[PDB]
Amino acid sequence: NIQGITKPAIRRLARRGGVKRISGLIYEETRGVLKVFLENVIRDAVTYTEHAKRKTVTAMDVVYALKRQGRTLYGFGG
Amino acid sequence: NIQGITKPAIRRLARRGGVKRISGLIYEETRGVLKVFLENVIRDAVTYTEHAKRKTVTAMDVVYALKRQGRTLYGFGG
Amino acid sequence: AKTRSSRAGLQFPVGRVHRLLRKGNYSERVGAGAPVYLAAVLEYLTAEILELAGNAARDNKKTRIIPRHLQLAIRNDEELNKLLGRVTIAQGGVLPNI
Amino acid sequence: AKTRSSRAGLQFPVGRVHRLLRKGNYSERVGAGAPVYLAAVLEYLTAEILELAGNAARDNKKTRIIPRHLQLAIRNDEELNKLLGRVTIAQGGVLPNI
Amino acid sequence: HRYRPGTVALREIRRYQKSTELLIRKLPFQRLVREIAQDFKTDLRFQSSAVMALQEACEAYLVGLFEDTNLCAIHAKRVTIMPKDIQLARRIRGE
Amino acid sequence: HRYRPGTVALREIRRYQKSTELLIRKLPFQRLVREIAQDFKTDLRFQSSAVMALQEACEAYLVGLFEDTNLCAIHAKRVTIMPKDIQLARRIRGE
Amino acid sequence: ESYSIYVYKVLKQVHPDTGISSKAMGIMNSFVNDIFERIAGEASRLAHYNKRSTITSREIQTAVRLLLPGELAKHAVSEGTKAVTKYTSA
Amino acid sequence: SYSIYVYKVLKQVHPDTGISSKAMGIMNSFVNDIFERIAGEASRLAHYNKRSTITSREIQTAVRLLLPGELAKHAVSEGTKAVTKYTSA
DNA sequence: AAACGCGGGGGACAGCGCGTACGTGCGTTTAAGCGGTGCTAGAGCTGTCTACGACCAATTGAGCGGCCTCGGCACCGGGATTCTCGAT
DNA sequence: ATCGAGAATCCCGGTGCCGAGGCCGCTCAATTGGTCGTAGACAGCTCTAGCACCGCTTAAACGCACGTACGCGCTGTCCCCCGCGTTTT
Repeated sequence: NIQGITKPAIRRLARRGGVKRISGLIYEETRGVLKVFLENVIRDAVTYTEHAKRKTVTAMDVVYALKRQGRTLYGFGG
Repeated sequence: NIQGITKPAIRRLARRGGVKRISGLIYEETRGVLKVFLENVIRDAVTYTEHAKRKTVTAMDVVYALKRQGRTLYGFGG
Repeated sequence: AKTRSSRAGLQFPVGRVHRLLRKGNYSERVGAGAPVYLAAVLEYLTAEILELAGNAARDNKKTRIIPRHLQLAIRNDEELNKLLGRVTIAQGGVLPNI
Repeated sequence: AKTRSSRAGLQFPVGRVHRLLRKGNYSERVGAGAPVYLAAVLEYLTAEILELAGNAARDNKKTRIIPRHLQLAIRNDEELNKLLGRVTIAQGGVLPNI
Repeated sequence: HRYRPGTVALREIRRYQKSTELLIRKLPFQRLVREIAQDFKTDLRFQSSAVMALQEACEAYLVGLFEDTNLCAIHAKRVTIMPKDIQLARRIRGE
Repeated sequence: HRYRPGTVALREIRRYQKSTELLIRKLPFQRLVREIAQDFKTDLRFQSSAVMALQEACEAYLVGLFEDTNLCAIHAKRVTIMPKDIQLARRIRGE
Repeated sequence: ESYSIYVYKVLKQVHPDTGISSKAMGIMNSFVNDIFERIAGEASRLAHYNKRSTITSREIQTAVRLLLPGELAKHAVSEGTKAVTKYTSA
Repeated sequence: SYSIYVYKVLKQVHPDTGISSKAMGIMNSFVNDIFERIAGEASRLAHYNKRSTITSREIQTAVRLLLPGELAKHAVSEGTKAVTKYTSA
């Protein structure tokens, strides 16, 4: 499923970041970085879900997880 | 008083940081960086002192200021 | 009945802010002036962002503020950018910078 | 009189931890097991650091733990280093790294 | 007509820095989120907004990282980003 | 006998990375702290431990910054730290 | 409950002909809640540090000075002080 | 302060090892810091779930969120063992 | 700590061989859209009883001194470990 | 890359001395029973509703293949600057 993050998608993210030229080894590196980030946030979000005795991860669970990792997100109920 | 932070002192700090070679323009740059850092911490520490209606900045005031700037210090009462 | 907001000349709710302070596990007691002061500060900050966001909307020939306009207002102001440094505005995008 | 610490088989003070939770503006009520659980966790973490710091002291031919030994124990352990990432140990120094 | 290498790249920068839309395809991203969450808890459901919140945060994080990675490349007198630039940015950031 | 440039520098690294003592002279640092605080409030007194706490934090901060500055220099294929390295480290750190 | 009504009231004062999208309203609601937490949490710490059981306008003012940067703090303090003065004279 | 308890624990893990006053101050700061982190997270969890009581469940969840890797695994074991022993007096 | 005397690794800049990634176009998935359903899980409602708190007496663990003896700081011996400078 | 003399760091060490936490004594305060009152956490229980699923269509983006221009990493050379040491504050 990590391959679903295609080279064109990674290129678009780099373009928004102001990147003009990209090495061929960046795509695999980016996939690894994104996986680590997602794992960290999802782990905490699921912890909140289990504490609420819920079977559904809510947007609030994600917002709380981001907040505690110092990546506060505005627009999803906090 | 900023000149009291001598070149040898800055060199010692760089040596602890694992630096082998230092450009001559680093000393003035370091003095500027240290001044900004100190101003930020002292400003908050004095704010705590004024709130306590005290005329003496305590180690606790400094510890609180460091804690709120994300630089928690252990060894001075918290 | 005269609302505490109208007594303080504010649009923000002093009564609600008081309840949120009392039930937010901040302290045992809350002074009468604390909610008034807090409500005024929240109102001032909202006015500042909204004024700057409305200007950005007008510059984009728009009559409604969208997240993009809020992001433009916050990132183009050194103080607002510092206050909201570790904050992500959903659908806000980035500043054009090459 | 039997202390709650002795009932839980702990060296850390359950009664003091309970009071600190009740007077720390964390919640309206505190369960009976919460201080016991918290005290055990604090005790476990202290034991871990002290054991690793005592080993560092013995490696330095010392019989007393100093801040240097604590810094060595924390920075040489990936998990303790992560837990105390934004923490400065006074008179702890740095890891020899060139 | 053939645009010189770099011209279309700069045109894409201008276009994506002006837009606010999500740049990762939604369905593949959703599959990744569900696959990662399976290792923490089985039979997990997800609010549509939960997946959207995750996507917004991840894209913001990666764009921010690409900005710092670019600065590292320019610092090494290069215009091309390489894994060593990503590694330095993350190390300095504390990641 | 003359040690080659770099030999004594590496010897100093080994010595200071093994020690934990403060490297800034105490009296000059105290004067700087008092001079900076004067702009916030006049007739300010300072506990001896308050000045010591400030010194410990400042030295830790500068040593940490010099570590990241060094990585930036090595990244640009240099062994000498320059202001551009300090600037990059602080920018990436968010300072 | 949300701050939507109050954000709209303030918007109509600073920009009478300007509206706001639901997404932008959600951002504003998140912003108010975030700043509230920051100020109240700092005020709570100040009270505890000084062994006080009451959060008063003094604690809020000090929290504002510690959190809001530069002129943001200067103007926010003016607004808060003016509001308390007007309220005490009803 | 937690000095007496830190010394008791030290004598259990290292009977012949002492500790300096400076090192004791670091340990006191450490305990206070971790206490605040756990209690503050437990407070948030209770508020998020509209609960008025911080129980051992809130502490356990806070420990999982704050302590990294095996630190959390062992801390949870210690806390659970203590609660079980306490409930059987 | 500050200022002066050499000085040679060191940084900075010009050449260039070459991988290497940007641009473009064709075919293939495969994601987006739309429609319909299911049911399992989230949300509101009601009884209750167990786990929470309130007041309070005490006596015992815990904090404030207190004297001291052992380990840490120091001082010259001297020992072997590092670094410089010729030659295979 | 290896091998010796010649100096020049640190690390080990026996000796001496002194500061400071550790066991001890004292004090006071607060932790723990103890009983009673009460309040929200459990347990259904009931409803509903929100996305897993499917199925089909559709069309826009992803791979791949190729062409080809362009930065990368040495490689070498110029000059020049922090260092090491020495001498004097």
